[PDB]
Amino acid sequence: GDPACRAAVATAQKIAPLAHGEVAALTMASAPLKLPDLAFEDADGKPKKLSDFRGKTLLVNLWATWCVPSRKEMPALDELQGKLSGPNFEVVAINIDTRDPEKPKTFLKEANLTRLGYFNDQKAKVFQDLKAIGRALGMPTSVLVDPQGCEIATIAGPAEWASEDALKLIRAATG
Amino acid sequence: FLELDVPKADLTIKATGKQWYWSYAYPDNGKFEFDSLMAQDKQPRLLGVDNEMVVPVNKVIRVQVTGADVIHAFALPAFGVKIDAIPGRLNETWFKAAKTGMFYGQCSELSGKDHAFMPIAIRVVEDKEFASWVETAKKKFA
Repeated sequence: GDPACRAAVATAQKIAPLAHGEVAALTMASAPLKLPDLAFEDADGKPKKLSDFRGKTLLVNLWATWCVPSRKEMPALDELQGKLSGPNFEVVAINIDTRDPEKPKTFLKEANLTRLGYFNDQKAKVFQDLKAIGRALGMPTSVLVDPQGCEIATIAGPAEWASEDALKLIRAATG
Repeated sequence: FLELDVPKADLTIKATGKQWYWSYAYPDNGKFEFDSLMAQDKQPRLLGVDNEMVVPVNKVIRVQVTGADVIHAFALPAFGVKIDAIPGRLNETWFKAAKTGMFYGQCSELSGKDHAFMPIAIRVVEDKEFASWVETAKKKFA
């Protein structure tokens, strides 16, 4: 419990009925949880933290080139960014490959995905940080995060993140 | 589920793992069986398989698993399922879906190798939709 995180719980309860179809595996938060302040770099190697994104709802995803389902959903996350990013929402996809810093960028370039930037943690510590709070059982993992850095929902798997189901859920969560 | 109770299945499905796919058999619904392989040329879909493991929502599902060749893990976090499919052995657990839709598995956190990803795809539908799916599956996978 962090009392700042109750509003995130209230959102999760409100949007729970939309967590179905292509996004059925989302598990709504039923207790306030403040996420660890994940540390990662941007495409330029500049240091970033989750808290740098406060003020917006986020979809935080962890992905790696060695995980097939995490590769596969990347174009959905890029399309979701395209449709919904703005003042109130952003997708933050963090690559966690730990060898060959360039293979992930090549993956994105060859898939022609340009809307997600290139957030990365070559230590893959962000995975260990979410695993510690019981929010990373495998790959991919994604977390829907409120403007305060609090958990709305988590999914331990891939999903069609640009489907209508996904879009309706995110819009409900946002604004 | 109350942990202290013995769960009682409304439906049983048998999942057999092999290098590198799952096959599902429905002993209570005519004994048909089918392989579940990673789909392709199903654009503009990005995820999934040709034939999903389909189940009715709000019913107790028993999943019996075995391995054809080597040990494979059958896991689906949203349903609390994490069980090993071991050759020569029939392991079981039970789950119940509370929501309809699609449920896909994960890679383990260990980097793993080389055509070896075996997708798990479970599709949860309502009662009428399940009955209808069964009737069609009886003919299709005979």
